[PDB]
Amino acid sequence: SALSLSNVAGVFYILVGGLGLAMMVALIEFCYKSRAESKR
Amino acid sequence: VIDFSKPFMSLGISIMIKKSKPGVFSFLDPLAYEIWMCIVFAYIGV
Repeated sequence: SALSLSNVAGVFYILVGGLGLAMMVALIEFCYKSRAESKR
Repeated sequence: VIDFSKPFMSLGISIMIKKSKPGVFSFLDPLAYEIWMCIVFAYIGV
């Protein structure tokens, strides 16, 4: 009767992928600004 | 001691069972336990 995890596994995958993408974007911006400061 | 005919009715040993009140935490029933646990994990990670 209960809805199983396989029924909604894709939205979990999407959520974790979005968390990874946000981490990657933030780290890329941090690296870019760190290089910018080191140059200036 | 007596002569039987072919069976006019076939039977065997079988199980008679009886023929539910909602549980206290039955509001969690629509989703599986793994879904709730992974929801908590996803909340922490988010």
